[PDB]
Amino acid sequence: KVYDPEQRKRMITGPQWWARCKQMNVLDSFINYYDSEKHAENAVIFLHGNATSSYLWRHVVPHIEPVARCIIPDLIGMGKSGKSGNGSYRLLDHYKYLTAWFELLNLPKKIIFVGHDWGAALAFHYAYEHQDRIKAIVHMESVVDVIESWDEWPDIEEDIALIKSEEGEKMVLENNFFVETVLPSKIMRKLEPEEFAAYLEPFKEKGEVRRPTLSWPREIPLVKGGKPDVVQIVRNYNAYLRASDDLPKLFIESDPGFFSNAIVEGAKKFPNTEFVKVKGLHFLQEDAPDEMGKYIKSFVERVLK
Repeated sequence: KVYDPEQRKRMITGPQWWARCKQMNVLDSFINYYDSEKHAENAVIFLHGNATSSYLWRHVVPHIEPVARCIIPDLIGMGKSGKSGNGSYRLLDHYKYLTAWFELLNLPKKIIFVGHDWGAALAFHYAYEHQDRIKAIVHMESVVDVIESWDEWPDIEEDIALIKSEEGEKMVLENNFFVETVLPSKIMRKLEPEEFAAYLEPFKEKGEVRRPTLSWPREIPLVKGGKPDVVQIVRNYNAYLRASDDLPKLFIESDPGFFSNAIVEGAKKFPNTEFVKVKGLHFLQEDAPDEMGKYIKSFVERVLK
């Protein structure tokens, strides 16, 4: 892992990105977000997932802004957003706040979603419960289905067992496992110090402020061992999507990826999926942002014509 030579030239630091955001109160808290505003007959909502924030998409978004309004939130208790009122950050806690925030955005009827990780989960579940509000869905390293077996997955079974135990609190709240260990480990390049600090910033202090990054993984839809409600949520939106022939989709494969191999075949069962591949591990936006924006822009444009 080395620095890209020309990366400092173009680096957007967290504060430079925070300066380009705005806030909006949502129920009893608030949501920090980026919004390109223009071309609002359409909207593309970019959803980060665990460990990260809207900052993740900062070099991806410029490619698509020309063709459509882009909107990128910091998920509740992440990035520079407000905390959850009850201090709980499960998927449906996240859905609650996000759905409430959409109401305030002046979105079109048909929305374009772009999701990564649990951002994809959130996307897929909004789709399921608003099947008349979706124009297209792009996903990557996503929670496509429940899990029956670890076979095609990277060796994280024991990491997951541990996270589900009382050990997870030590990993994440004391030791910040997802920012300090998983994050840099799952980018091919090395992040600029300023870039890594903008990911740390939210979760710089020890303890409970780090909760969101521990809660997400505990949602994991394992048939044997998972929370049965999230297992139902996923299973439900998985069947919907399997049947969703007239819903144009895009899958961005990550190569070698982190669990792109695990989920690709699940992705294949969603009809109307265009398949592209880029270089990366789990957090591909930091290894192929432009290849990524290009593929996305192309897709969005084909889906508006």
